[PDB]
Amino acid sequence: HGYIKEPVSRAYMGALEKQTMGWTAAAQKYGSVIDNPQSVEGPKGFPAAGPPDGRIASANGGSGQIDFGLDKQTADHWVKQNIRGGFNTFTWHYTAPHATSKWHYYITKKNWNPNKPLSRDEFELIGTVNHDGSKADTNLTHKIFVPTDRSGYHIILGVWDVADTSNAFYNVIDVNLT
Ligand SMILES: [Cu+]
Repeated sequence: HGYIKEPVSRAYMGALEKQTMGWTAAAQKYGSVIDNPQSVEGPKGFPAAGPPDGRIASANGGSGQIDFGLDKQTADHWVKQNIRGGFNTFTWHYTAPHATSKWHYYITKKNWNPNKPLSRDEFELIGTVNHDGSKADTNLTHKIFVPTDRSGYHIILGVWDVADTSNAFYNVIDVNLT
């Protein structure tokens, strides 16, 4: 269990807005993840397996831990944060830093549609971080190259695969590129 804390994942942004907008208004926007941003947990094996299209952002309800609120997708729904193309760091906060096989990061394609449910074929792999099966917190922060050939609203997906179970954690990040 854990989430991407910098940049702010959509799930963590939910937890943050619980504090500013209050429980009901935040949950109306994000669903029940606001209480448990660390629990966006689904099957591993992405992209050939894993959570189905339209259920990527919620990891198909976090294996029962959250609802499907994160799966909403419009151009205007989510809070974007600015990020510059090029090398960036992605830091996870772990409530339970399980043994880890890898992390893998994807970005939306130049021509993606921000008003449709997220699908695999809208993402491209941008970096993979191999791990030796030790705990996740032996490598908290990853340096990933974000493509420099696209701008505006994009989604970075980070995926954390657990070494010793069939699970992974899926955190989408809403960004305004350059
Ligand atoms: Cu966990």
